[PDB]
Amino acid sequence: TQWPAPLANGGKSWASAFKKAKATVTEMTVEELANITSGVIGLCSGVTGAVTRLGIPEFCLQDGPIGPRGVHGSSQFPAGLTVAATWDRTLMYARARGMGQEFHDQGVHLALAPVTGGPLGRTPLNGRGWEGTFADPYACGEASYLSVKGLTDAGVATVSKHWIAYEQETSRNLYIDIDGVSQADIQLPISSNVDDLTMHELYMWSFAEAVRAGTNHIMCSYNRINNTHSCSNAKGLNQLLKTELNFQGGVVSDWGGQWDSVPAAENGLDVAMPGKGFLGALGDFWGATLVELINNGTVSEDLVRDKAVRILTGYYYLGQDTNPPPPFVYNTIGAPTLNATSGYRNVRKPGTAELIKEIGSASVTLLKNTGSLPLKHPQRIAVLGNDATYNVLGPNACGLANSACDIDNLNGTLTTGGGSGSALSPYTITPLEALQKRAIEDNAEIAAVVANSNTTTGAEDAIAALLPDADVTFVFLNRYSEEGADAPDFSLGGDGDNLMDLAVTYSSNVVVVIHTTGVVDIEKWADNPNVTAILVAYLPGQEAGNSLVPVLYGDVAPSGKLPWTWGKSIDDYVPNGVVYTDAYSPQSNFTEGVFIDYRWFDKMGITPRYEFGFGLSYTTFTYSNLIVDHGRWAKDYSSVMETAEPFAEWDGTNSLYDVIFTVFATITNTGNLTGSEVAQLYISIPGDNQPVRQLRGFDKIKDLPVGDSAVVTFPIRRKDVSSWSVVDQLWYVPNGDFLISVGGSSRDLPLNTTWTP
Amino acid sequence: QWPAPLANGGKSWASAFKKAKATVTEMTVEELANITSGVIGLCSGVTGAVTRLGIPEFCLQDGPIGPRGVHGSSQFPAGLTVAATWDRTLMYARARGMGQEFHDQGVHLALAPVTGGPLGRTPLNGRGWEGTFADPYACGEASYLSVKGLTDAGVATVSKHWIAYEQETSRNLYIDIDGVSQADIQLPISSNVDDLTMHELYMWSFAEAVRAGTNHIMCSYNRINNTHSCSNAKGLNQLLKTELNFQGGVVSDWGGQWDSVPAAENGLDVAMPGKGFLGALGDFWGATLVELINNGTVSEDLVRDKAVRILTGYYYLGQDTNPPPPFVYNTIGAPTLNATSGYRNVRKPGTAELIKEIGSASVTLLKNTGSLPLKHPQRIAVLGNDATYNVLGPNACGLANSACDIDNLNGTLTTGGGSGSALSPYTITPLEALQKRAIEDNAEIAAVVANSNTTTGAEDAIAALLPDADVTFVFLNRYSEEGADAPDFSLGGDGDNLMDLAVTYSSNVVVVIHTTGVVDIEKWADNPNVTAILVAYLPGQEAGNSLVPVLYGDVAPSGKLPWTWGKSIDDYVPNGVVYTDAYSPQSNFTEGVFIDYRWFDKMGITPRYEFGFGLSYTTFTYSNLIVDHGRWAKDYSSVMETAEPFAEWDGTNSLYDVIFTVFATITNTGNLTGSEVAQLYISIPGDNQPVRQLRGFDKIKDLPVGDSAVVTFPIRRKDVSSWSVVDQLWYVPNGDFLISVGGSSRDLPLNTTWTP
Ligand SMILES: CC(=O)O[C@@]12CO[C@@H]1C[C@H](O)[C@@]1(C)C(=O)[C@H](O)C3=C(C)[C@@H](OC(=O)[C@H](O)[C@@H](NC(=O)c4ccccc4)c4ccccc4)C[C@@](O)([C@@H](OC(=O)c4ccccc4)[C@H]21)C3(C)C
Ligand SMILES: CC(=O)O[C@@]12CO[C@@H]1C[C@H](O)[C@@]1(C)C(=O)[C@H](O)C3=C(C)[C@@H](OC(=O)[C@H](O)[C@@H](NC(=O)c4ccccc4)c4ccccc4)C[C@@](O)([C@@H](OC(=O)c4ccccc4)[C@H]21)C3(C)C
Ligand SMILES: *[C@@H]1O[C@H](CO)[C@@H](O[C@@H]2O[C@H](CO)[C@@H](O)[C@H](O)[C@H]2NC(C)=O)[C@H](O)[C@H]1NC(C)=O
Ligand SMILES: *[C@@H]1O[C@H](CO)[C@@H](O[C@@H]2O[C@H](CO)[C@@H](O)[C@H](O)[C@H]2NC(C)=O)[C@H](O)[C@H]1NC(C)=O
Ligand SMILES: *[C@@H]1O[C@H](CO)[C@@H](O[C@@H]2O[C@H](CO)[C@@H](O)[C@H](O)[C@H]2NC(C)=O)[C@H](O)[C@H]1NC(C)=O
Ligand SMILES: *[C@@H]1O[C@H](CO)[C@@H](O[C@@H]2O[C@H](CO)[C@@H](O)[C@H](O)[C@H]2NC(C)=O)[C@H](O)[C@H]1NC(C)=O
Ligand SMILES: *[C@@H]1O[C@H](CO)[C@@H](O[C@@H]2O[C@H](CO)[C@@H](O)[C@H](O)[C@H]2NC(C)=O)[C@H](O)[C@H]1NC(C)=O
Ligand SMILES: CC(=O)N[C@H]1[C@H](O[C@@H]2[C@H](O)[C@@H](O)O[C@H](CO)[C@H]2O)O[C@H](CO)[C@@H](O)[C@@H]1O
Ligand SMILES: CC(=O)N[C@@H]1[C@@H](O)[C@H](O)[C@@H](CO)O[C@H]1O
Ligand SMILES: *[C@@H]1O[C@H](CO)[C@@H](O)[C@H](O)[C@H]1NC(C)=O
Ligand SMILES: *[C@@H]1O[C@H](CO)[C@@H](O)[C@H](O)[C@H]1NC(C)=O
Ligand SMILES: *[C@@H]1O[C@H](CO)[C@@H](O)[C@H](O)[C@H]1NC(C)=O
Ligand SMILES: O=C[C@H](O)[C@@H](O)[C@H](O)CO
Ligand SMILES: O=C[C@H](O)[C@@H](O)[C@H](O)CO
Repeated sequence: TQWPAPLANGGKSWASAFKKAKATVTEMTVEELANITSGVIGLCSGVTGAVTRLGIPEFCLQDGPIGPRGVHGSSQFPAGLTVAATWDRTLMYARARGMGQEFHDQGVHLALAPVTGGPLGRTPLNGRGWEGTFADPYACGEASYLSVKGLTDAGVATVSKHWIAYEQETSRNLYIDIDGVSQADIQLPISSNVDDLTMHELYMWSFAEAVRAGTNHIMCSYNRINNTHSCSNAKGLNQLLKTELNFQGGVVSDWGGQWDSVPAAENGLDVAMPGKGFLGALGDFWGATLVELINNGTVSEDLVRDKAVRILTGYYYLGQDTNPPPPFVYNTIGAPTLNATSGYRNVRKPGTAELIKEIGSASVTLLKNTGSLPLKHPQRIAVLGNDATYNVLGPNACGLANSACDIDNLNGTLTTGGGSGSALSPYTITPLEALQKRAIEDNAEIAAVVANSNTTTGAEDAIAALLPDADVTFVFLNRYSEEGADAPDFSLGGDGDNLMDLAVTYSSNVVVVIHTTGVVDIEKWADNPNVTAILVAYLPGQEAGNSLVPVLYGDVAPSGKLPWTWGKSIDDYVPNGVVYTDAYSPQSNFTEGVFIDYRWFDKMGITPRYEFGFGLSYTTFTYSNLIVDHGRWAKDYSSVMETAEPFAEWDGTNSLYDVIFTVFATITNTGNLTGSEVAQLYISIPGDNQPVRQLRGFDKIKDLPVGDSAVVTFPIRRKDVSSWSVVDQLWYVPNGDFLISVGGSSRDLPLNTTWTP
Repeated sequence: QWPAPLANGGKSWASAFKKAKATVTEMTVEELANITSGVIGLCSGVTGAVTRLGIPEFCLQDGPIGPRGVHGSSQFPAGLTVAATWDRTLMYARARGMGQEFHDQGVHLALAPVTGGPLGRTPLNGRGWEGTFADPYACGEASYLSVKGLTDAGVATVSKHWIAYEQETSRNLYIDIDGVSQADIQLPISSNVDDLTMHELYMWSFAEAVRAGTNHIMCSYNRINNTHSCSNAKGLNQLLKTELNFQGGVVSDWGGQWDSVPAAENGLDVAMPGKGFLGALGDFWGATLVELINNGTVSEDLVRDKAVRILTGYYYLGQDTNPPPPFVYNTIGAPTLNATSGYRNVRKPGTAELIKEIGSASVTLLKNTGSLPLKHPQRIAVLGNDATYNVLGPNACGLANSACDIDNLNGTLTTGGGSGSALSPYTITPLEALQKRAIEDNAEIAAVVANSNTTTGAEDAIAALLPDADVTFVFLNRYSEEGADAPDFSLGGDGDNLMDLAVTYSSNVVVVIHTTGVVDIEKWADNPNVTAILVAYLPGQEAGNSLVPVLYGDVAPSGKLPWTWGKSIDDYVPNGVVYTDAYSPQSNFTEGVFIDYRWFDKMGITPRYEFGFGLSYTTFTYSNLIVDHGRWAKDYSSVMETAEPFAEWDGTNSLYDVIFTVFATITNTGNLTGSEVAQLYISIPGDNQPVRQLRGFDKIKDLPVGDSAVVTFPIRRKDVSSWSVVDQLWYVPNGDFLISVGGSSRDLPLNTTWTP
């Protein structure tokens, strides 16, 4: 190609491990090479073939980004989306470390996690956006770094996903050939057509952080880029990833991401998954085929040895040889695809439940409050919505990927979304249970209508008879979405529209709580004065109720803020966010460039209902004394691995990630109660066609009492004030005035100053 | 798009600006239009008086070798000739001498020097000889010192010609005479120049002229991106008056103004020659400007700023407290001006000696197989009309040295043709000086100075004379002039046939060339009968006496070439001279910064003689290259400052600060004493950069055999900078800079690396 494959060298932290992988790979025969480099049958989502002669075992690759999927004896962690709404780096890390402990203890070698910027968030309808974090390169980047580090700090290799520009589910069109029908014969995958500036500034940003953390592996995506399959795109894999980001680890296909044998082998793919698993229905392009291609001379053997060095580097780095993971005991594929019995192991540790609850309490985001919260001691409480209670069939009734219950089933509290990113629950702590516990301590009465208000005989009349005398009425709403489809619009799931219409008819103190994978349409009720409060709780995992109720009653003040923009209409967002076509070669031209989510809204002067980084507290905060400390710089010492990203200011002993200055401000608690506050920093980088403002810092001040002040600090790296030059092929700091802005949301920025290089 | 910045006097003109501003505040509108446009008089241009306020007419006078068209002066060597000395002391002394003569003849404003237009995009440019080096850095230095020399005498300078004025062909000055108008035939050549080329190449020497304190700048005849230079708002209001912070006046060239209002809004200050020369060269201001101001289409405050700029120089040079004496010569000529001339002799003791010293220091030895220096030859032959006088007299060719007949034997080429020539009180011919020396040695000497192709018996004379000569000198010339480019490199007159004859009948031919530029000597340069070749450029009045001491070894040659001598015209920058009859003729400067040696170095072309080449009667060894990063210093001594933006500007900083110095050692490693010009080149890193760029020179005088001397090259911030088109400032790029020191642009035995 224009774009050859560089040999791994282990880079910074993996040098000893690389040396060991190389010795090992040097001893391997050609058939052994093809064994490790492709999937085999087993209990985990994927499993690499052993090298039995050299004592290298099968590796278990296991979903997913909330913790091991399809296993018992584990915990159901909150989604990436939930942890992002915390804006709390300490929780991002702790979440990942805790997940990591469960992956390791269940016997997993390679976790298929985290989601580090694919999907990032170009459409708010993406059915899997929830697995990610923030709709913003900088914040996604930070969360990715910590998610990768928490996982690797436990025993577990990571597979950061999905590289790259994987921004819609519709027409993702994975390769499958089952019962005589092949995707190849119907429609090729969505092609993301992305300019060079958009790729560096937007989509590669989080991956760069994931490498720096360093992820052991990267999963390539289902989409094509510029009409070439991501999994065999030489520019993407060989040049952008293995050269500019200097990635020393392995590229793993997504399951059905590999569409051909030879292009994938020359153009950057290291591991073909799932290979013989899943009946070979997702393609099985390597294995014996790859042996035959090497021996008949059409694929370089040395190219394939490199693939193996990259897979083994992880094994040796994480010490899986000298401290092997225990046996993986659960059948996670499911019968009749795999007929194999499951054992049982319990890996739930003390502390985990309390961590999941803490993330919940730290993320719930308060969007409207007219004075009804915090609750005092209300004596008569009504509760509406099947979201307040259990799945009528059991918390795990929807099966191994939380997606198999009937279209009209009452799924109960939405604690995670559908797909390969879900996990099972040992229990669900329901909002109704936790409210009732509180009602009981206050000698109060509480009643819930949890039926489908449209279809259950008597439900509407039960609601009308219950609500008028309630002191407060909680309505729980939800909006399930899942991998493999995008949401068609912002409509609430189930009967939620109906429930809202009945609620505001019969009560003047409606508190609304939404469990959701993404933005929903609340335009019909949001300005109704009967709705005194609105909170979004995202996807809380198993501790749904006990994390929400302390916030409602004021034991702690809400402190979560939105990790994406909540527009009034789907029409306000980036146009053509989801392309639907029956064309053989479907096309998505990313013509918006870097302008996604809030940058789109700010550029077009569109006012969202709730902006990026919005969230209320039970107190108020005053910002003061913006300082730009030009003397507070520091060499980037601490990364696990280094990129080779070029940049104008390079010399011998220099980095794109050096801190070039630090900025400070002060916040004062100006209300009547203690609260935490998420401070945000935005920079306006000069140049043509630049976003109005780009997030470049956040800092969460915890439990700031009434009248007290605290200083927030924002280290600014060289990259943070840089632009990608498409003409030179490098990062540079533009000349001009940069506006530095600090405050409580993307549109609530009382403090501003100018910085010039 | 580009508003006109008001003058403020800047650095050294503050007190003069204040006086200027005051006088102009009192002027009526008619007085404003009087001072800002040309009137009739004895000098090349004359501003109108403002007689109520006691401001006299100012005399603007040609040209860059001294006051043109006067008697009683000396003929100085041309720009080209002083450039070949590579000697800053002589660059300054020459200017200071010209200045003294300018002042003493009555000139307020000298139409001098030439400071980077023409710079040298074509080696055929008919007026390239008026300038100095085909190189921005060296032209820069020469420009600075020439301005300084002229201003230190009583004279205001008009540095010229701004800008990108790189061919005479289709220069197409404005003229309307006997009913035919240039405007109806052809617009001027349009120099289309990209932004980096303009900053890195063409503006360089003008920036130096600004810093030196030039009082004014003359806009050129060409257009730039299809807009006339004298009404180019990007050129005059932005590039010159903003980025270069120029506080003085912009004077039109004579016929350079094509309109009334665009010129007044876009940065012109002085319309010349106005009523002069029969108003034939347009007369767009004057009473027309008065009318434009009165009816409100031209702002009066705008015009007051023109007038301020003109008067600042008057007051700065103290021309009110010490006025020049009256100008007494008719330099325009009858019938255009019928006015009698008086007489003044301004030639001072020491000027003839200075003119001789520049010739001796500039003559450049290109080849020597062992015939030079002469010892005491007994039988000397001399060929060529270049060896003696113009058969009609040194000044027969008139006020611009350009009116003799195409076939006239003009004798020794001491200056070129045009507005930058000057009259001579005498010519010391090469033949007279050779004879004087022959007579000391008791020798015989005979000269064949007729036209060897056209005069009965010349060929047979040459054939009978040369076989018995111990040495044959052949004197060659190539005349060129303003208003035309040379069609090719061929020698003037009978020169080719002279050379064919000389090498047929003699095996010791020493060739001396007097020339405005590169010539074609391919047919003879490698003939072993030609034992030496020297180029003496345009030596002014002391042609013979400057040359003969060098030939006989009283002093070794020390001159080196100020431009590249390629083997063929095809080896230079393509499209150097565009020839078309198109109404809007175009010259696309696609070569960018790559002119003269930069072109040759980038295309892998070997010249016959490289830029900065010249032999000595001895040899030099270079050693011990030192880059002293500790030897830095603040820019303190400029007369005026620019406002050129640069990335490293803080409060109290300059683009002209010395950031480091380089040193090297030279050893005279031959058998005779000699002077050496050491040169420094720097390879600035980046995209499409020249291989090498001159960034210094230092001439060591008369180094004795076996002796060593240290050569010193201060390096300014601008000297290692690149212009960023994206950011619109100068920056020092990152990467490795190669620093090379040596005797020519292709003989660089020392090199080292500097990274910042
Ligand atoms: C297509 C697909 O994604 O399959 C995989 C198996 O590896 C893929 C990765 C994926 O993350 C995984 C494990 C999941 O976890 C998904 O959540 C997941 C899916 C999205 C789902 O896939 C779909 O709904 C497909 O659109 C659907 N596709 C089609 O029917 C189809 C067939 C031919 C041409 C074009 C399309 C399908 C349904 C059932 C079996 C295979 C394919 C299958 C699948 O059973 C799950 O699929 C299987 O368990 C399975 C696949 C093939 C053979 C036997 C079992 C699914 C679940 C768990 C429901
Ligand atoms: C055209 C031109 O450059 O004229 C000037 C006068 O100011 C100009 C500046 C220039 O430096 C100056 C003084 C010179 O010194 C030049 O060396 C110089 C010239 C270049 C020369 O001009 C030319 O040869 C022109 O190409 C020539 N041009 C044309 O004939 C012509 C006519 C109509 C349309 C287009 C072109 C010309 C000859 C004679 C008189 C006017 C113009 C005129 C001129 O006589 C000299 O011109 C005059 O003395 C003069 C001009 C106009 C009317 C009367 C006298 C010349 C000399 C001294 C010979
Ligand atoms: C290629 O991979 C397969 C599957 O991992 C290896 O076969 C397994 O070998 C292990 C020992 O490491 C046995 O306990 C399993 O029974 C085998 N599984 C099956 C399905 O046969 C196989 O040995 C590997 N081949 C090579 C050449 O190393
Ligand atoms: C309950 O969960 C089930 C899945 O476990 C949801 O049913 C899927 O809904 C999507 C819409 O997002 C459809 O595209 C699928 O066809 C449904 N799956 C099946 C197997 O039918 C269901 O919508 C959820 N219930 C509610 C009220 O939202
Ligand atoms: C405009 O300028 C002209 C020409 O310089 C001035 O006329 C001359 O005035 C001087 C004194 O400054 C006299 O000695 C000359 O006799 C005049 N010459 C001619 C040709 O008339 C004129 O005075 C100026 N106009 C103004 C308003 O100052
Ligand atoms: C002549 O035209 C060129 C070509 O447009 C001009 O160069 C541009 O200058 C501006 C600054 O004024 C830059 O932002 C552009 O990038 C330049 N383009 C190139 C290709 O160099 C130049 O300024 C014009 N010169 C004049 C005197 O008008
Ligand atoms: C002697 O000088 C005269 C000028 O005074 C030269 O004649 C001019 O030559 C150019 C070509 O270089 C012609 O375009 C002009 O038309 C000529 N001028 C006149 C007035 O006829 C002449 O060429 C010189 N003699 C030699 C031998 O070079
Ligand atoms: C620093 C430099 O040399 N830049 C280029 C310049 O072209 C400019 C520049 O890229 C920028 O401001 O955008 C304008 C408008 O598109 C563009 O013209 O000039 C030369 C042309 O001689 C480019 O090739 C340079 O690379
Ligand atoms: C200042 C100037 O002369 N010209 C432009 C200007 O439009 C732009 O704002 C600036 C950025 O600093 O750079 C140049 O591209
Ligand atoms: C608010 O609720 C009351 C019943 O409590 C009802 O009478 C009224 O119509 C409701 N208002 C709106 C705007 O829905
Ligand atoms: C100069 O005198 C001549 C007569 O020899 C005449 O033709 C011409 O017009 C006069 N010139 C001027 C400018 O008056
Ligand atoms: C050199 O000169 C001699 C006369 O001395 C002549 O015979 C010979 O042909 C000439 N050689 C060349 C190469 O012109
Ligand atoms: O894209 C889906 C998931 O991210 C991936 O982990 C595999 O498909 C295995 O289920
Ligand atoms: O361009 C020619 C000369 O440089 C200039 O000084 C004037 O034209 C006056 O003769």
